[PDB]
Amino acid sequence: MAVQISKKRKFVADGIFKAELNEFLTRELAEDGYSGVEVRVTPTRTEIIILATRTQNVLGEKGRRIRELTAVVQKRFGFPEGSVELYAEKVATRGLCAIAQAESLRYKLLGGLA
Amino acid sequence: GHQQLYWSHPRKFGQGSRSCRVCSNRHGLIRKYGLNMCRQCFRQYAKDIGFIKLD
Amino acid sequence: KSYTTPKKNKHKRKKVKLAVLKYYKVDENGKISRLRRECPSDECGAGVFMASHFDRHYCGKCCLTYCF
Amino acid sequence: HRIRITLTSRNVKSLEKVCADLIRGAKEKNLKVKGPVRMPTKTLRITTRKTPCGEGSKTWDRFQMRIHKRLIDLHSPSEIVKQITSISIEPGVEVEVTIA
Amino acid sequence: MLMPKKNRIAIYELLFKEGVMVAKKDVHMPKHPELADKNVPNLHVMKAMQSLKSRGYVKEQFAWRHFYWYLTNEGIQYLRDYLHLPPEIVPATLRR
RNA sequence: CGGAAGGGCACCACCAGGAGUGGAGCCUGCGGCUUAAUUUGACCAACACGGGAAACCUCACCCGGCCCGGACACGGACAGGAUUGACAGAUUGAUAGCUCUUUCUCGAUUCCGUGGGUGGUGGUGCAUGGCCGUUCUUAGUUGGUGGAGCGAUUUGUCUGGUUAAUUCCGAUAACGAACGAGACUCUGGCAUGCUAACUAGUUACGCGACCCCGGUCGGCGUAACUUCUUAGAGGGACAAGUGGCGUUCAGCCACCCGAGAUUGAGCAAUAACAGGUCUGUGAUGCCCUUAGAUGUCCGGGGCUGCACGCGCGCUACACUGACUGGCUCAGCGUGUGCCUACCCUACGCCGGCAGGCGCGGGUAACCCGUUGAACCCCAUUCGUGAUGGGGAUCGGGGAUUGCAAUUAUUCCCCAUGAACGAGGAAUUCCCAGUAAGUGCGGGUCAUAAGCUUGCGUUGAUUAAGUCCCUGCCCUUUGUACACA
Ligand SMILES: [Mg+2]
Ligand SMILES: [Mg+2]
Ligand SMILES: [Mg+2]
Ligand SMILES: [Mg+2]
Ligand SMILES: [Mg+2]
Ligand SMILES: [Mg+2]
Ligand SMILES: [Mg+2]
Ligand SMILES: [Mg+2]
Ligand SMILES: [Mg+2]
Ligand SMILES: [Mg+2]
Ligand SMILES: [Mg+2]
Ligand SMILES: [Mg+2]
Ligand SMILES: [Mg+2]
Ligand SMILES: [Mg+2]
Ligand SMILES: [Zn+2]
Ligand SMILES: [Zn+2]
Repeated sequence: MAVQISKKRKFVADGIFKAELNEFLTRELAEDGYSGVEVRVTPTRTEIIILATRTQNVLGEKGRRIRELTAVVQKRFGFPEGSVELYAEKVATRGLCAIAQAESLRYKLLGGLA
Repeated sequence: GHQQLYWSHPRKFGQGSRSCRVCSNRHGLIRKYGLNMCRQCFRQYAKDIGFIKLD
Repeated sequence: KSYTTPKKNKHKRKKVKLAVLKYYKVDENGKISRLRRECPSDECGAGVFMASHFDRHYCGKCCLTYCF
Repeated sequence: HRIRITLTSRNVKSLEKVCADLIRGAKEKNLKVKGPVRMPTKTLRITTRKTPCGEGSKTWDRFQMRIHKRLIDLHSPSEIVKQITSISIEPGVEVEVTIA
Repeated sequence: MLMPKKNRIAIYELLFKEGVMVAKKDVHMPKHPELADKNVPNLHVMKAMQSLKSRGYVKEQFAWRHFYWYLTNEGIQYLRDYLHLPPEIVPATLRR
């Protein structure tokens, strides 16, 4: 690499990247029961896995919202066009995932029930 | 020329140069290892980054 | 909070009625004569005229001053 | 010819699995390979106050991140190197390839 | 905001060719990084897309220093009418 | 809960000690004074704390000046202009057309009033969340079944022994359990057994240099290996064995063999506080300002101001010392940044000096660097003198960084040469590679540690106990308290 950044700060930068992506999707997909993100980093290919519950809801109609999310990620982080691909997965037995149930409990709390 | 001196003061160093990438705060920051984040944010995102209190 | 010096009122830039008509001169025939000068600069080459002050001409687009 | 592949990882178990898989692949192809060396671990240590404000007893945290780097030397054509490296890779390990 | 007509057209055309556009929450930016062919300062970008959100055309999200704007169909038709475009053309977020 | 009683624990308590503090100067923080502000929170569990070592920014306070960065909706104002900018000349602090005369411009974005917003390190931590601190890192807590009681509840959760531990044994209307502790993870120890290594080495081999066959080389290359180095799977210690105390149970002492016969840290909980953070935030309710701004930007001041008191620290009060030369040994780490404009340094010249000038190495077990650190060790000078201890105050000069040092950023030289003769009342921390002495990394950084977080070197006396003091926990008792 021309920049040839050192590994000590390369790992830290990657971790900050994961935290920033995690919080961004937490704000975006709160209604969708978002639970976490797995990033599969490879040379020339970057597959990012979004673990949620309502995968159809988070995919949207004809994948419009996942498309614009891919464009958002590419523009914000400066990745080459087409290098990143977002995939949506459904977590089996989502009751055991605290984050998803916490989001559901938060939405139930704001709903108005006791 | 308002734009000639609206932000003409040099921001090449000092606390007002570097700011938290999450809070836009200029206090309790860490520039070591290129964190560029406040201590509160670092504690909040330590697990996400990879820092774990092994010892 | 109370003040002692009166506030500095904003500059009210006055309007001019048909200011375009003051650049040329009216003739009955199909000919054109230009009264004031025109800026020979690059960006404003042959369309933007210059100011006509009491002692010098000026163009604000490129900050060109022609003193006498 | 004298290819050298560098693997940096945060998890010891994953990195050892990856290096073991690569050397086993070299053994299957019957290629002369140097033993897996271990660079000294890099421990990025950060100490911060627990309290967001300044009150309370002075209590400090110890957040450390461990990075392990292992490199392997092999004697094979670059096409063989690309074939071996393109498969059986854990996502958490960063891979570097050097010809010299 | 005294946004020049050229900058407004540039913002609209980029928003119409790419359905989303990001911008850091930083007024003290010389020019926008995503589009640098023309000046179009980041302040103008922020205020223009703030206006689009205000009149119910675009949707805003925030991640620690940046805004993300998502253009709905009602904003698509408004942008098409403003730029004098046919209904056939669609932004990159619609077609495959 | 007690201003009652009995047990238990704790070097944030004591015994014996060690090093200190409080005694002097200085750095820093708090109160007070003063001031346009010398803003603010905190006042065991505030006081070198807000990672708060502030010339600019940070800054929230004050002295003055710009911008709207007042979206959107509604009614006017007109392509026979809505209205932005503008060097001259005055004014200012700045070439802010911010303002006053004078006109050229920009091209429906605007502007004028009204709803509606919007911003705020503004108030409210006595509304909050989260985090953190404290009780308390002591050891406490809760079901199931089963006995007692009409019931709320109680026994289990205990008379004693033992343990760092409600940790266990053991009597027992209790038996089985769960959280905690423990366990666990990381860390240091040692393995000539395993895996490996030209980004680490070792042993030999061959040259090169030097001294009287041999000796040295971090001088150069190569035949084996991982003992030394780095890092992976395992092993290894368990009160295992012996002699004693102890119902012969738990457990404790001494010892042989043994790398160890108590390495340190992390997480640490049914609960409570009206402890702190609204100044960490695009986490936030309400209130307030919102254009003559509590929003933002610019110039300057202040956060350091000094009759005084207090706290955390540095330097020392000297002969086990100071000064001058010689010799000699480490590990923790970091090092060219998204915006970001700022890296760590070998080498050769100039110069006493900080420092300046040139080509090189390093995104790193690769270069600084075998990190030639100090203490300490060796040899002279000083001779009990506030003395060559001491470096406060202060003058002159020389450099670095920064847009900018004045209230002297920091560094260097000459010189001036204060108190302090081991410190009262009172009081702090500690028990093994411990304290203490000493130096070195990271945080803050354009410039920078007299703080803190870690590391390395030398490295001890006391002591294997207690409730005397101080706290704090359990039990008994009392209650007219139960927002206790
Ligand atoms: Mg700050
Ligand atoms: Mg104790
Ligand atoms: Mg003070
Ligand atoms: Mg005071
Ligand atoms: Mg500032
Ligand atoms: Mg402030
Ligand atoms: Mg503004
Ligand atoms: Mg109203
Ligand atoms: Mg918000
Ligand atoms: Mg402002
Ligand atoms: Mg003296
Ligand atoms: Mg002086
Ligand atoms: Mg005391
Ligand atoms: Mg009574
Ligand atoms: Zn932050
Ligand atoms: Zn002109």
